[PDB]
Order: sequence, then structure tokens, then C-alpha cells
Amino acid sequence: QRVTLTNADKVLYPATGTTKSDIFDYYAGVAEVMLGHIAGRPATRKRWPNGVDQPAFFEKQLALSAPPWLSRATVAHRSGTTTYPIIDSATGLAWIAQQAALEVHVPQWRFVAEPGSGELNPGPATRLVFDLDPGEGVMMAQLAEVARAVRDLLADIGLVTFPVTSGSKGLHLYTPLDEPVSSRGATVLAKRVAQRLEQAMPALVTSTMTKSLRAGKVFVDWSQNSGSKTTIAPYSLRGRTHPTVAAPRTWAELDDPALRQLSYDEVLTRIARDGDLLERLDA
Amino acid sequence: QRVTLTNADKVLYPATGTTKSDIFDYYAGVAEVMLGHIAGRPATRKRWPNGVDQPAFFEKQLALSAPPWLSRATVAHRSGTTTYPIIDSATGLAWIAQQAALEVHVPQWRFVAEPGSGELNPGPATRLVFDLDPGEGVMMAQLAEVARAVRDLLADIGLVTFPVTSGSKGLHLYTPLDEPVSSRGATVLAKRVAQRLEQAMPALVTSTMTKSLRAGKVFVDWSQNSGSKTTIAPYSLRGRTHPTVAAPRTWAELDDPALRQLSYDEVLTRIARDGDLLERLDAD
DNA sequence: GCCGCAGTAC
DNA sequence: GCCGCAGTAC
Repeated sequence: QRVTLTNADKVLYPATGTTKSDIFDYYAGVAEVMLGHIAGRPATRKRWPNGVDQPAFFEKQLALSAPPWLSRATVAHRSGTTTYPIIDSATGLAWIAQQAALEVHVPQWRFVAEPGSGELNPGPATRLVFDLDPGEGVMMAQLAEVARAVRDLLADIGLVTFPVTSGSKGLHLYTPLDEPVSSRGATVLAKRVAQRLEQAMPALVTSTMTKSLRAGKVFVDWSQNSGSKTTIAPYSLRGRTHPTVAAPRTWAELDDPALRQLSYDEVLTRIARDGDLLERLDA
Repeated sequence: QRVTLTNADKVLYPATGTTKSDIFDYYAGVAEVMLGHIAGRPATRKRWPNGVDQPAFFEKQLALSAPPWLSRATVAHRSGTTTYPIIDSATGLAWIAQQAALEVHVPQWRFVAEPGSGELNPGPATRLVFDLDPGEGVMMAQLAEVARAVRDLLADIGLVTFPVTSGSKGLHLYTPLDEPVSSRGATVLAKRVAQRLEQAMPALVTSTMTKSLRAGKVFVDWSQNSGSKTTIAPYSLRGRTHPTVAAPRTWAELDDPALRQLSYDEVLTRIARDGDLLERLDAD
């Protein structure tokens, strides 16, 4: 119900002196605007128990010693079943904080309660996600040009798109689906989009991961809309040198030549001032 | 040089009762027709020492115990360094046979001696491969039809194409590049073909891997043209229930609604009649 | 002290 | 008898 934060004031990002208490407050701070974008969704963690200079690990399976109040659901998986935790409460974030789970990864679908059994099973996709990964020697304007064009192609079928600077290198774009659709269809559509863009912008865009083909291109990754993939949640910290955030931005911001990744402190100032840019993303 | 056959007449394919001796003879049998298409290339092995009902493993790195007379070359693999065997003699396939390396996998480029060095490093692609992979529910007619469409596109840019039934489920197509192109360009080229094909045959053809999109469609895999990938060598045996083979075929055969995979004995007698159907492919 | 703690493709 | 025996992505 509450999480007892141990190892407080212990540094996680050595380069900025960011403490485990700093993390706790951050997630408490962005709890309001972050929750609606991850509730209902299985939450993949990446964990740096011993700081950002120390070995990390990905974790999907939830520990059987993990708190009993954490909402949970399982997914039949190739090799075995996986029981995921759903983070859906300021209390859930506090756990993320103490678990040292700097990053929170979710897919673009939620669980749905079954008719008779009421079982929590994987539901349709409620939003699309695109991952724009600037390759060898790609500058901000080209990356933004590409991002605007993706927005254009989605605008062309009456959809709206929201820019999220991942805190890493990639720009993530999300589009809410007012009528949800299977993961497969959502992947058909993100793929059509990618491909179409790659057609119209051969020298500036690739729709494929093939690394040899990336130099000088923005890889428009449409595949993470796969039912079985994951994307770093908005408002989530990263595990890098500095403590940067998958921070929601405005389209005007992208027109900035010197545009940069946003820090946790900056994100907070901007929430209190304006609120959730992604508010319309999960009504 | 020399290779002692071990545990001859021990079974590897239980379903057919195929022994190491058979495997030994088979590779001996296809030596002449197979070598040209793997010589110069790093050989990845999939080995089933305890036959085809028991765990296998992918092997790339060459054991220190391996015969000194075997050809070698090293590729830098970012995580570390691998030095593969190159198969280039009848006695090399004897060793393969002996290793129980049922399958041989090569990429579409050969090694080339560096000027001052003589150090064998990876050179450009000498042939394009398409891997036509049938998704759930895809029947014979469709695999064949899509192959014929690829051939068409390829002939539309001055290239010929040879069909090989993979020994499994897939159908592979090779194209000579009498003038070698970087793996980067071969991949670019392959991807364009596949995307053009998919654009024109959306209901029947996909160009991406995504499993959830694969069903009912032929995945024209254009991406085994990367230099860091591998495709089963032609004439190679299969780690399958029955000892099927990556067998070169004729376009006419691909008209047959009951086209199936061929087994090694069928391949053998087929060579005797025709010789190598892929001769055009690796004129060195 | 350890160790494991993901997925699923080619 | 047990073990390893692949590399590369998202």
C-alpha cells in the first residue's frame, strides 16, 4: 500500500549526483500525468540496482515476493506463461522507484476483462506508436521534417499525433485510436504509413531496421505496434549519464535547431505549468 | 587431405534409417556440383551428432582440434572475433559429413585477399538470394506464382534467376551478379524488388518479418543479402525428419501443382542426368 | 559472496 | 555422465 524506500539519498546517476530519493519524488511528481498512459498495460522494467555506471537488467516476470496489492495479469508466451504487473497508482510508481526501475516499458494495448470469466486478457491496441531513430549523421531539421510528415499522413485519415522526445536519441510519436483495433491491424496501418513515407522520401527515410541502410536516414519504426513489443512509457526516466525523460513536447518545439533531451526537473516545471500534453492520448 | 569416418552406419535420420555412411557418400556424391557454390565463403554448421531427434547446435567458430589443412578466415564480430572454416575440397565435405554437420550455411559473398596483406577478408556479394517463405495457409500454387513474379522483376532489370527448394518449407531464388555489388547494394536492390512485389500483390506477398502479418502470405525475404546473414548452401542436407536437400530445380518443375521437396537420393541420380543446374551461378 | 532477473526473428 | 558449440536487431 505504501512502499518503504530503502537506500535513500543513494546516488543512481553518478554524473549528476541524482539520488534514489530524487527518483522517488520525480515519480511521485509525475504520477498525475504519467498514470493514464500506462494503466491497464503490462509494465516491463529495466533496473539499475547499483547506478547508471553499473550492470543493469530487463525484467518482465513479476516477483512472487512483490507486493500483493499490485494489479497483475498473465500472457501465454512461447516458452511459458508470463505474469505481468500493471502500474496504475501513485503507489505503483513508488514501488518502481524503490525497485530501482528507472525505465518503464509498455505496449500500445491494455488488458480487457473477459465476458464470463472476467479474466484479464490482452486487449486491442488503443494508440499507435512510431519510433523515429535518426541514423548516422542525421540532424534535427531532417528528423523533424520526417516527424511532421508522419503527422501529415496520419492527419490525412483524421488522426492526431503527439511528439515525445524519448530521452535517448529517438523521437516517439503517438496517435490515439478513437476506435481501437487489433494489434495486427494497427501494425498494418503504421507499416502502410512508414512505407508510404519511405516511398515519398527515399533519401531521408527508411522503414527498415537493417542497420547497413540507416546512414543518413530516419528509421521510422512501425513494428513496435506489434502486440508482442514494448516502448518506453511517457514521463519515464532513462538509465543514461544524465537523468533524461521520455518528455512530451509540442510540434513547435521540434522546429528548434538546438532542440535537446529534457531533464526530470524541467519536465516537472512544465507539467505544473501546463499539464499533460498527452492528455488526449488516453481519455 | 585425410578424414576418418567415425561411427559409420550409425543412424541420424531414424524415420528413414539414414546412416553416417550414407551422409558420407552423399556429400562425396555432390562434391563436384556443390563446391563452386560454397568455396570462398565462411561455412556455418548446424550439427546433429545424435541424429535428427536429438538437440543440434549452430557452430561458426572453428575448433582448435579441426584439421590444420582446412582453409580459414576471420571476421570481426564487434562482440569479438570469429574465424570460420571455408569448405573448398572433396575432403572438406568428408570432414563436414564426419562432423555430422548435416546443414551447411553460407552468405552471398566470398573472402578476398587484401593487397599487401593476403589476409582473406569479406568481399562483395557474388549472388542475390531471395528466401520465399510461405506463411500459414500458403499452398503450392502461391509459392510458385510469387517466384515467377520475382523472376519477372529480376528479368526486368537484366538479371536471371534460379529456383532451389530449400529442403523444408521455403523456396529460394539465386541470382548471379557477374559484376559483384556490396552487400549493402544487394540488400537495397532485394528490398526494392520485394517492396515492388508487395505493392503489386498485397494479398499474396509481404516484405516484412512481422509474424502476425505473415499469415496467408509469402514472405519474400530480401534481407539474407546482408553480409552478416547466412542461407543454407545449395545441395546441403537438412536437419529434418527425412533427409531432404536444398535442391536446384527448373522453372518448369515449379509449374507442377504437386512440387515437393527432394531427398538426397533423388538429388544424386538427378545430378547424374543433368549435372549442376546452378553452374551459371558461380563461374569463378 | 553469488546468481538470475526478456522477447522472438532471421 | 555433464558442458559448449551464433550473431544481431528491436
